[PDB]
Order: sequence, then structure tokens, then C-alpha cells
Amino acid sequence: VTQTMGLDIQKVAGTWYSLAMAASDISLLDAQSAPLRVYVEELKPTPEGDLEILLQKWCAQKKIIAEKTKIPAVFKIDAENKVLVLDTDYKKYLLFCLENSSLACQCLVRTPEVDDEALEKFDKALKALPMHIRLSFNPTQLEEC
Amino acid sequence: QTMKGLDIQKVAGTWYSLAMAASDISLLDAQSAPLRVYVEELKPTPEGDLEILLQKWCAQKKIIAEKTKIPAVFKIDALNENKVLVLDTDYKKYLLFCLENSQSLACQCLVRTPEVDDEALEKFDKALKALPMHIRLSFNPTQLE
Repeated sequence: VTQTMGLDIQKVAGTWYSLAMAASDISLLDAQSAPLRVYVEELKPTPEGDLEILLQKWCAQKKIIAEKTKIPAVFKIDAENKVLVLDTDYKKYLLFCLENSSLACQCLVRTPEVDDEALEKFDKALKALPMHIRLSFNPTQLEEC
Repeated sequence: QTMKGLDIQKVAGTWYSLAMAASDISLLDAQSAPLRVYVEELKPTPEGDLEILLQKWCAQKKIIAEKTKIPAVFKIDALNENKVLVLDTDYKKYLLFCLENSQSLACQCLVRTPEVDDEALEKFDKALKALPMHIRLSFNPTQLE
């Protein structure tokens, strides 16, 4: 994972939609109930510079605390143990991966609009990475787990 | 976008499902999903019809397909899944086909032997560009066997 994001975590605050996901292992995403089949709902940065992720899993709310590390784009999550922010323009899309020590990556959009720019940057970032499954969602699914 | 000049006799024997993709996530995503089917054998008849032997979550399944006016297109003897389309084969290593209804679309990359092959995946990924896919899986040699 060579492309990490001068991230300013405060400017990623608000609602996001999981437009696409990918994973190194089919078992991570393939089932509705698969461990990393998680739909982001909101990023809530804390004043301390930590990141709360709100997300939905098959249809339960979960609240993940991602702790700041000495690296701006890299967060420790208390269960997977790293969030990496690969890229964001803040206003439209954010690309992140989850890894252990297991690689799963998501393309997030601010609005439930189909966004080919977001998917184009996601598909570029995945070339270097050993993905064996890739899902993309429609705007109906964006607004619906 | 079907193969020109297909000779169905030369695709006869054992195959392995290396990769799959589908227009709808729901067609592949579950282990038990409708088109999560692993090809085992192509058995062309001398009449130029096609039996496909498959495994699904592990029960044997049988697709019976009859020849049409187009060599690379077979009419499935079923009610809802309707056509097999052979997009491309070199006969000896890989074969690319789609299953469609009429329209929900599933395409597979097949290999003769249970080894990952970048040519097979490269041609599979090319043929999918033109098609409205929302999910793509690829398998490792362990999973192949």
C-alpha cells in the first residue's frame, strides 16, 4: 500500500456512501454477512484527531473508533487493526483500505450519486493490490445495507 | 461480442472456473447464489449441442444447450436462464462465456488446468469492459482444486 493520502481529518467530517469495495480474500466480502461487507454512513473526527466511523452491517449500526497514529493517513482500529486513507478531495470521494498486521478497500462518496471519477481513482489504486473480489453499488442500494 | 468461427468440438473436456462476474451482486455474492456455479466439464454432442457439467453449494448441476444459427451461441433448455455465449477460446488453455436471461448476465473465465493464468484474466477483464458488471471474483489454485 504505497499511495497514502497531508490528510486533514477534520475536512472528511459528514455522511458518506460506500460506492465500491474490494478485498484480497473472497471470504471477506462475498456473503451479505461477510466480515468486511460494511457500508460507511458517517465519519466523525474528534477534537483529539481520532476518527469515529458509523457504518451498517447485515441491518445493525456499528460505531468504530479509529485512533490517530504518528502517520496522518493511518488510524489504529480496535477490531483488522489499520485504516489507511489512500486519497480524498474532501468534497466528493475518499478511498481507504483496512488491513491486519486481510486487505479490504472502499470507495466513498459524499452523495448517493453514481460517480465514475471516484470509481476511476478507486480502480487505479487497486491495480498495485492483490484483489480477488470487487463490488460496486447503484444509487438505489446507496440509499437502502 | 461472440467468438467468430468457434469449433465447439475442440472445447470438449474438463475446465476450471478461474473468474466470474455478474450484472447483479445478488447473482454471485452468496456461496448459494444462483450463478455461483463452478464449471467441471463441457460435453459437445456430435450434433453440435452442448452439455455443461457444474458444481453449486457440493451438488452436481447440468446445463443442456442447443445449437443456434450462430456457432458461439447456444439456447439453454431451461425456462429463465436462456443463452450461453462463448466470447473467446484458444481451445487448449482458456474459454470465456456468458449466461444471460431475456436481462441478468454472468460471465466466467475457464482454464483447462487448475492454475491461474494472466492471459485468461486479461482477456476476461477486456471482454467485461463493454458489459454492465457490478461484481467480479477471481480464484487461487487452492480454491481451483
